[PDB]
Amino acid sequence: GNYNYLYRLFRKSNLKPFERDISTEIYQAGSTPCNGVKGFNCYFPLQSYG
Amino acid sequence: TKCTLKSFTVEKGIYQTSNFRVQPTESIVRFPNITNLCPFGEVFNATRFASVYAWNRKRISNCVADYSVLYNSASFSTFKCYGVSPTKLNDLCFTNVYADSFVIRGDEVRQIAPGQTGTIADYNYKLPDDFTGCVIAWNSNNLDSKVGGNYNYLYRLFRKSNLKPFERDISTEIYQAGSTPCNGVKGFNCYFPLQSYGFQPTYGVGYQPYRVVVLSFELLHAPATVCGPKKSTNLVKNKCVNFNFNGLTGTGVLTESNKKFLPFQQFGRDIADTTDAVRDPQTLEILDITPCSFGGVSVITPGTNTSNQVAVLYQGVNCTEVNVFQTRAGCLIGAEYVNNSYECDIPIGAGICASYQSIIA
Amino acid sequence: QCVNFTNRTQLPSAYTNSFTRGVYYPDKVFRSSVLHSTQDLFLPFFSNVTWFHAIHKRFDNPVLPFNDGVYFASTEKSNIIRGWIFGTTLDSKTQSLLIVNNATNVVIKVCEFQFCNYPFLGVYYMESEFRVYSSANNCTFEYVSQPFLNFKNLSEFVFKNIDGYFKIYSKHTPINLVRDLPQGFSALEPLVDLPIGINITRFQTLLALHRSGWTAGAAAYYVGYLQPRTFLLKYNENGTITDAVDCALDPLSE
Ligand SMILES: *[C@@H]1O[C@H](CO)[C@@H](O[C@@H]2O[C@H](CO)[C@@H](O)[C@H](O)[C@H]2NC(C)=O)[C@H](O)[C@H]1NC(C)=O
Ligand SMILES: *[C@@H]1O[C@H](CO)[C@@H](O)[C@H](O)[C@H]1NC(C)=O
Ligand SMILES: *[C@@H]1O[C@H](CO)[C@@H](O)[C@H](O)[C@H]1NC(C)=O
Ligand SMILES: *[C@@H]1O[C@H](CO)[C@@H](O)[C@H](O)[C@H]1NC(C)=O
Ligand SMILES: *[C@@H]1O[C@H](CO)[C@@H](O)[C@H](O)[C@H]1NC(C)=O
Ligand SMILES: *[C@@H]1O[C@H](CO)[C@@H](O)[C@H](O)[C@H]1NC(C)=O
Ligand SMILES: *[C@@H]1O[C@H](CO)[C@@H](O)[C@H](O)[C@H]1NC(C)=O
Ligand SMILES: *[C@@H]1O[C@H](CO)[C@@H](O)[C@H](O)[C@H]1NC(C)=O
Repeated sequence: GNYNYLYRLFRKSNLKPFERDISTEIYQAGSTPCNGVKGFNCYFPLQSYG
Repeated sequence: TKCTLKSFTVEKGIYQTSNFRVQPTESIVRFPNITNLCPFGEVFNATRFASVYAWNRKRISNCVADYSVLYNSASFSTFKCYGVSPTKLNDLCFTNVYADSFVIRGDEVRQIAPGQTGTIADYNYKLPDDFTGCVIAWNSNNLDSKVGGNYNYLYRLFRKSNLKPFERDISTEIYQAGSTPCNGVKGFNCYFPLQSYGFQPTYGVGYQPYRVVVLSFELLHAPATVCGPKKSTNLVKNKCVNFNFNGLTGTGVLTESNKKFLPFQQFGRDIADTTDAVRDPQTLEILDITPCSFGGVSVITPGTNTSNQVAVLYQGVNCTEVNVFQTRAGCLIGAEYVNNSYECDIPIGAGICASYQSIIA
Repeated sequence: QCVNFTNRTQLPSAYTNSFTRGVYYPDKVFRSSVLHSTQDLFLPFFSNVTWFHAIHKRFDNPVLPFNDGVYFASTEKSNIIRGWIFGTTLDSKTQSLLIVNNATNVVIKVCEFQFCNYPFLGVYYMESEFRVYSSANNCTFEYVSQPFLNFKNLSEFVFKNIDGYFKIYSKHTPINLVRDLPQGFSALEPLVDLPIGINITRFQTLLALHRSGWTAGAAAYYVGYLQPRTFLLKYNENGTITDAVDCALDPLSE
């Protein structure tokens, strides 16, 4: 299983053309903020290919 | 004026150079009253659940599907979806919602997935390969755990063949693992398929019950009776703002209207089929739509060989929305209205002319 | 509890002229002192409308096709007509619609039911005869509303089905003629949309049977047929349709 490449599954806002996002920060997918720590309704923005 | 004329010298005259447009201030989005919520209290928060092979199918139809309360509840252990965005659930519309509930153990939650092959999926509830919907589960240790035994919640362990997608089996036939001839009578190699769970107070994480209620959506050609919540913001009047009256978007000025709308009319149109009155959905009031104060902008100038002074005319615009004179042709800025009368030098309109003596009107 | 009727007398249906009746509001748009021309499925002026009677001993309970939209009028008193039926086959094969008005409310159930050959109601001289369907299997949609009800009140009705939107239109029209339509003009204001989106081809009317043998009241109801065409509707100062013109009636109207 190769897991060396990852894709930005979740992002807060859209991307402009020819603009790259490398901000490996947390996604607040719930009403309660993650507070900068991974937890419920909070995962890594990049998911490795299966 | 130089830029519009594409020249660095301007002859004496009046030239239209741009268009004045009163820009909108805010955006107003209003909708009918938010009532008739989906009765999810008796579906997700009921008292008694059902076995996984006998999941209770409840139809959630013709109600505004509010998903914020379901999504933001801290009592639900995990919110997982496969084919839909969890945060886009408010903007979606469906023909109907399939609300199904059952009970499974802690390690059986992974089995609730499209195409997963487990001890429950092949014989109790099997999903298609393009399933839609989010699965809500929670730990029920506070209520389901009983010392005497929670044997009420059963599960179909074995069956002759694998289940087709979305199949419910209520039969109680005897399983036949071997070649021994059984006719519904148990024996050495013939036993009852349905078994009890193992929810006990001593058991910890990984051996705890998880009540699972699953929502499924069908998007057939039937009209979207099920939809999401709408937000109705505050109402502004006598101001040029954007408005959204049940999808009738646009820009205009809303005032109190004396028009007597009939009890079913939501919009009012004039001779040229332009909306000029709307019935407000939240509180039934008639609001006249007056177009925002637009008009051409004309620059009154003498020749650049004479002076660089200019006067600006806002055609058809009252002076309160823009050396300030109110001509019937519009608001005039930069020209002083004298009481004398001369030959017309630069025509403004409606009997008013402009001349350079300072620019006078 | 399906029951046959073996006391039917045979007589052909009557006929009349639709006059200047059957105008309904095309949409929910207010219009004042403007002559709006609209292309919509309307009941043609001076058309041929089929007339059915009930008298005591005649009993007219047909199953007519819906076509593309059916006009329905009933010069009636004492509430002989109390509902309608809609559906293609009206049995356990295809889904039907049920409309029943009684002392509680109007019932609008979109259910696949097995109807009788002759469904009916009962008024024994109060309703205590609930024999419409002998069985009930499934239901998918259901709605609840408020009741809509020398003859005094003529209750016009217009029904349509565009993309499954089962629009229902009506208006309360005072009358004095015992048998025929009045001479005048009255637009039909909408009631409610029914976005059900199922197959509808035929319809049927439910009658309230009287008992003194089964008694029949003095009833007179109409079944008009809507056709696609253009109308010139004149709107008054207050926003109601006070005059209409059928563009395809005769050259002067055109
Ligand atoms: C009332 O009469 C109708 C027709 O006169 C009956 O409908 C037929 O009933 C026979 C007897 O079972 C069936 O073989 C036919 O197939 C029926 N016709 C159709 C078109 O299906 C009806 O059954 C009678 N009602 C009762 C309660 O007997
Ligand atoms: C269960 O969920 C419903 C969904 O809205 C909610 O109204 C109800 O308050 C919940 N039950 C409890 C005990 O909070
Ligand atoms: C709808 O909401 C408005 C806002 O206060 C309220 O005044 C009104 O009574 C509500 N109901 C109806 C039927 O308009
Ligand atoms: C209506 O049509 C029927 C036959 O379909 C005919 O007998 C009747 O005379 C017609 N009536 C009018 C007013 O045209
Ligand atoms: C009216 O019809 C409904 C249909 O279910 C029934 O429940 C109700 O009892 C009826 N009303 C009377 C007065 O019988
Ligand atoms: C309709 O009812 C029959 C039995 O009454 C049942 O077998 C069938 O599954 C039902 N269909 C639906 C769509 O509910
Ligand atoms: C509706 O019913 C008619 C007659 O029963 C049939 O010809 C038609 O194919 C049906 N349409 C659908 C979409 O079922
Ligand atoms: C229009 O309304 C006025 C009252 O504002 C009334 O006097 C008049 O009769 C109405 N006209 C029609 C045609 O309804």
